[PDB]
Amino acid sequence: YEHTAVMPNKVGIPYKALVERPGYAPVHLQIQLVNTRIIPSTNLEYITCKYKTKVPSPVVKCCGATQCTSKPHPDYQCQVFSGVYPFMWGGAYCFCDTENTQMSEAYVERSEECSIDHAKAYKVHTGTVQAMVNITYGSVSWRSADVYVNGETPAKIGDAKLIIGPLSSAWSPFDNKVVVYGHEVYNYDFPEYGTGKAGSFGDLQSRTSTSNDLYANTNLKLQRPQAGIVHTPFTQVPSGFERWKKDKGAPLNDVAPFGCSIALEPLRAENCAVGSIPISIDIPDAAFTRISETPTVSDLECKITECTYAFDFGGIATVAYKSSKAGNCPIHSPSGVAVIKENDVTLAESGSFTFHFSTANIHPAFKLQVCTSAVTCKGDCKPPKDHIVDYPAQHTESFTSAISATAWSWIKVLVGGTSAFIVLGLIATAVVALVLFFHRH
Amino acid sequence: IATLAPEPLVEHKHRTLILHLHPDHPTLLTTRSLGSDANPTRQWIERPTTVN
Ligand SMILES: *[C@@H]1O[C@H](CO)[C@@H](O)[C@H](O)[C@H]1NC(C)=O
Ligand SMILES: *[C@@H]1O[C@H](CO)[C@@H](O)[C@H](O)[C@H]1NC(C)=O
Repeated sequence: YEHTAVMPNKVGIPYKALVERPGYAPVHLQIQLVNTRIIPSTNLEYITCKYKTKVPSPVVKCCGATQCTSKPHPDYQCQVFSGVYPFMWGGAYCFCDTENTQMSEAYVERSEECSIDHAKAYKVHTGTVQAMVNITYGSVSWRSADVYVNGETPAKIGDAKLIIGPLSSAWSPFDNKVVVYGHEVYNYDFPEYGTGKAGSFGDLQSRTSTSNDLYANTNLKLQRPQAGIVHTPFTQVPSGFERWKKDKGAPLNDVAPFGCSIALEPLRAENCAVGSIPISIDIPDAAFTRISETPTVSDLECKITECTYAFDFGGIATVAYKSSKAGNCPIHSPSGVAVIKENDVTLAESGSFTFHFSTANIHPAFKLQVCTSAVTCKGDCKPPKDHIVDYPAQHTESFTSAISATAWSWIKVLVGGTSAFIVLGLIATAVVALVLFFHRH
Repeated sequence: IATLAPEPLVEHKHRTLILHLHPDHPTLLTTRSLGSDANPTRQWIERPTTVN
């Protein structure tokens, strides 16, 4: 048999159903989703790091003047300073007064820290989504399997076919431009190759970690070596990595909505609790059992013994059952009004057992099916007196949950009063319209 | 090796959480809702402060 459903893309909440293929006992299905791995296809655009400016040795040609070519180097400068009198230890280093050459070659290249740290910039695409799922059916124990989230992939979890249809919403935390740094990512636009703004982010732009081309753009300028001391004084803007670290934004993982955590080595956002998932699970037929074998259960009476609409299962109730023979039953409420803690109850004759449940409505009306039977029970729940707790919401709230059955009475009597007053008017207009107009005649 | 700021003194009121913080060193506190709107909040705390 095939069972299809839909499920909250929630991370700790189990999803409980009963498959019902007729003529067999209902069989209890549990799906638990333990991570949500949304894997975006990415391409590394360029990497970046602190620059380092290598100033090769200057050329000091004494009398006369050399000229220097534009050798291909990132952000290369070479300027000849005429009128130099470089004055070293043990003599000045040149025999001319003026008309001497100080060539002042400067050149900028990737620092060695780039090997260990680098804010590599990607370009995010739609990619694929997958998840690790945990199933429990019948008396078979827990069976876990990773699964591609797309309808077109069998993903055989054990002995059953699980097809997980494409995620209801296509939201992704990542925009098209992302930059990964260390253990985190940033939803930052990056001035891409060769558009480097000369001082904020893209001072260096290296196509890969070990690339021979480097689009330095750092606004290197060279100055006159003062007072005849040999050196190549170079003035230029500080590193873009400096200012990007200082004025770094909040990391995406600290801003990503829907409780989305981020991991790195696939650049994946986990535990991303958006929308819902369709499910289509084709269970083995062998796990079923003929209804004629199944016990009859009858004269069911369930009473809520104490409930309080807490997140955790803060309602206890009791069901008095009478039985045909020893055996197992699944108990789940077919409707979202309650979630039942207990998967299965394996049951003797003529007895009264207790089940825990969680709910937020202030008069729950669960219709709970024990062993292909039915029983409906309701009662008051009270506010569970803690304010903030750390257990996520086991139940799903619906709008018609908070109305306290006097407020329900109050709005009912109010709406009835308006409607009946207008109806009284309508009847009065009709009866005067006829008794007084047409009967006098 | 990094430092651990003293664990915040935490106490609850109705739908609000109130952290008394006593940073010995300047400390970064980030908060983010897990709903549709992240509503991030990121501030550095130098002196002992309370925050709601
Ligand atoms: C499946 O759920 C059970 C519930 O106790 C848990 O012990 C088990 O670790 C889960 N599977 C995986 C792969 O974590
Ligand atoms: C909320 O913050 C304000 C401003 O700092 C403060 O006056 C107030 O005491 C805080 N809340 C509580 C419950 O104290």
